[PDB]
Amino acid sequence: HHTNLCPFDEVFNATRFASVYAWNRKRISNCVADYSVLYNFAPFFAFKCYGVSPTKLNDLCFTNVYADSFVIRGNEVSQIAPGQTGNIADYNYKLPDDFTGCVIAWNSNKLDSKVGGNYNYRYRLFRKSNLKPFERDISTEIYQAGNKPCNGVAGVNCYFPLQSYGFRPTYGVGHQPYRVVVLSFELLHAPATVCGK
Amino acid sequence: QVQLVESGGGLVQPGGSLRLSCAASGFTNDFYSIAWFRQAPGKEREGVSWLSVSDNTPTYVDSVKDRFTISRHNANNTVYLQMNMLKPEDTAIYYCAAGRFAGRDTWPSSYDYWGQGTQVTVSS
Amino acid sequence: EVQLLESGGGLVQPGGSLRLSCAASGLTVRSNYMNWVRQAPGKGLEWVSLIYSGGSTFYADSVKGRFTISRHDSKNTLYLQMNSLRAEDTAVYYCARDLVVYGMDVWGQGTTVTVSSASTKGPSVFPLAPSGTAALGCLVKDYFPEPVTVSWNSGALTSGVHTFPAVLQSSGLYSLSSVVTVPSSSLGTQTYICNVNHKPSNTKVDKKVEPK
Amino acid sequence: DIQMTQSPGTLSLSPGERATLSCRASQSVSSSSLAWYQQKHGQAPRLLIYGTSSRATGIPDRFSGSGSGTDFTLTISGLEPEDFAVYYCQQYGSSPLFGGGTKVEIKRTVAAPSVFIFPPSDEQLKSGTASVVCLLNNFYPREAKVQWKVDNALQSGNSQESVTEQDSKDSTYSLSSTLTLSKADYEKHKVYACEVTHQGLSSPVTKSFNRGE
Ligand SMILES: *[C@@H]1O[C@H](CO)[C@@H](O)[C@H](O)[C@H]1NC(C)=O
Repeated sequence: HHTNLCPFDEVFNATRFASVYAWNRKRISNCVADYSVLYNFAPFFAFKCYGVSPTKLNDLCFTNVYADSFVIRGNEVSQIAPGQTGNIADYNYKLPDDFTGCVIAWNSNKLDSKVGGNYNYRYRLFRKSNLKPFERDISTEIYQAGNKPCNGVAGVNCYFPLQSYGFRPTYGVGHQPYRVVVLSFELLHAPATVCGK
Repeated sequence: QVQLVESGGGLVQPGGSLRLSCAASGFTNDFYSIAWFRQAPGKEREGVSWLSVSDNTPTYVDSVKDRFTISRHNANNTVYLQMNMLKPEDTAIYYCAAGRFAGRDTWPSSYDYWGQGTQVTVSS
Repeated sequence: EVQLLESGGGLVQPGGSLRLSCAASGLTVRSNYMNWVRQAPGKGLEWVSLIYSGGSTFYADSVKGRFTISRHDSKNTLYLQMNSLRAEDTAVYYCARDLVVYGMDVWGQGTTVTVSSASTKGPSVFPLAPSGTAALGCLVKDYFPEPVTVSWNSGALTSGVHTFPAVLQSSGLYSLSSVVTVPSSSLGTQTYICNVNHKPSNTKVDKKVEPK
Repeated sequence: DIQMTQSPGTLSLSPGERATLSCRASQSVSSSSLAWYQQKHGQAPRLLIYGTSSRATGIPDRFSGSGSGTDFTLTISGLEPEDFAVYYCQQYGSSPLFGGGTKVEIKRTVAAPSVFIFPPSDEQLKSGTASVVCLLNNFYPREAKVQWKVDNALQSGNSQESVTEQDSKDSTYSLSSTLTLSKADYEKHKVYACEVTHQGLSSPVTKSFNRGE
């Protein structure tokens, strides 16, 4: 009946991250979490919480915590926030307007950029409508951009919806990969299983 | 109705001190954050110091760590950046920026509110 | 049949409003990134506005707060509402379908917007009398707005014709010359008439150019 | 804010020659975010190359693109007459951003201008204004100097110039310079002249007339 530390190491220090269009979610429960330790970790150049101060998180208990993680390029980090628009916020990973969690991001050029490009990190370029908050769309159907059906064949007005980042070490920080972790806190009519120290 | 008013720039010799101030008003709670960005004549805008208001946590880039101090006076809603041991490399336009979040971010595009900027010059 | 067709451009005084249209065919504005891109006289291309298929809109700083991009899905038409127009908004405005990684592959022909307090006015046409080969022409002076067309001998004379780009005068009115070089032996045997048409003012002038 | 710079402003080459156009980004960017457009005079732009190196549909093989990070290049292996146009690069950052453009003009042999001067017509003088026109016809290169002289006084600040596009047949330019005076000012002077300086002229050429003759 011993309470263990939450496995944040498995999220923040995973060898590879998911593509943003297929963003990973880790459900965290029945453990003790030290959020102030994460907050004071200097390599987290982006650490932002909404409606709550990051040092208050250690005083709170929740039913579950969700850790979403993925990779985007540097100049898209600002889209991982409530009320944002753009290709990532609209078509890949959407936060709700009333979000009250935290967003963490750090440069991952050394891990995710590859000589010759890392084309395995992808994002959705074409989509007909915006994602709902916390929606994950992994469809690879040919995108119909005209009045004629595509029938699964790319061509005029018929495009593959996913595009590769192709991360390379020689890109500037705006186009280098950044690993992102989004923490959401869930409160239900149930005993809380995740508390701070 | 967020407004950022800055002051305190000027000219200094290498090794001198200078204090910048940013009076932030219009926020509806304390869960916002203040950052100081600077922009050299031919370079990009880069943050040098951050203060999350609610938790009162300061953050500094490594090139200013033992020279700059960011703090807030709650009475006049003003965030101060004390810059000591100024170097010629510190010459730039310094901007106060405000973000609708508790914490920090290095990307200028993550901050929705910007002051007019104040000129800081260190004499060779 | 993939094309874009702009309309709605015209002359507006500073502070006025104007609404541009861009009718699509083949492609559907509902499903595409769509751009407005403008070009001032003698200058480069400037992106102005963008609308996502999902509905998000983005604007250049030079037009923020004044321009509004929108679309009508059933009419398959893109729009650009332009308020509080300024002289520096004078340009040809293009709509384009954006494939981003595959570029802006489809462009319209453009519609011209002119922002000026000057009044529409037809040109005065004065002869440039000739005096191996002789040069003669016509001075098309003090018209507004662009454009004018000039032909010679109802289009039968095209060789050696130079119709110069208009210059904007300090009065706010345009002026240009159209010249032609002919053998000096033909001045006494061949008539030379410049045919000037200024459609904005509905002006048509035929000017015979004779030696003085 | 990324910045795109194209060089040179104008590229002067003969048909059949290899052209190299430069586009530089102030920040190192992915090659998938850089495109090239061609714009002929009086026409809308058209997509030429996307993703730094992929030719758009219907673009001939002589167009190629390359580059990485900050320096991007458009290459035309053997200029055809239709290729002489303006070329824009474009980067996809926070928004589409076009470079300033490079004009590719035809380099031909030096051609001296033929100079003609036209006094104001009697019809115009009736309206109270006098326009004096100086014509420089079919010359190359484009650089030329027109100096208006009124009773040997060098006139500045009351003339405007206009240059045609490069001729489709002989690749020359033509220029018109208009000197504008009131009728009352025009009647105060006798000798009206334009002095033309051009690489094709060993010494300046002056055309003139005496008012009232
Ligand atoms: C993650 O692993 C790296 C080594 O791969 C280590 O330097 C770092 O301290 C680890 N982070 C945490 C939070 O333990």
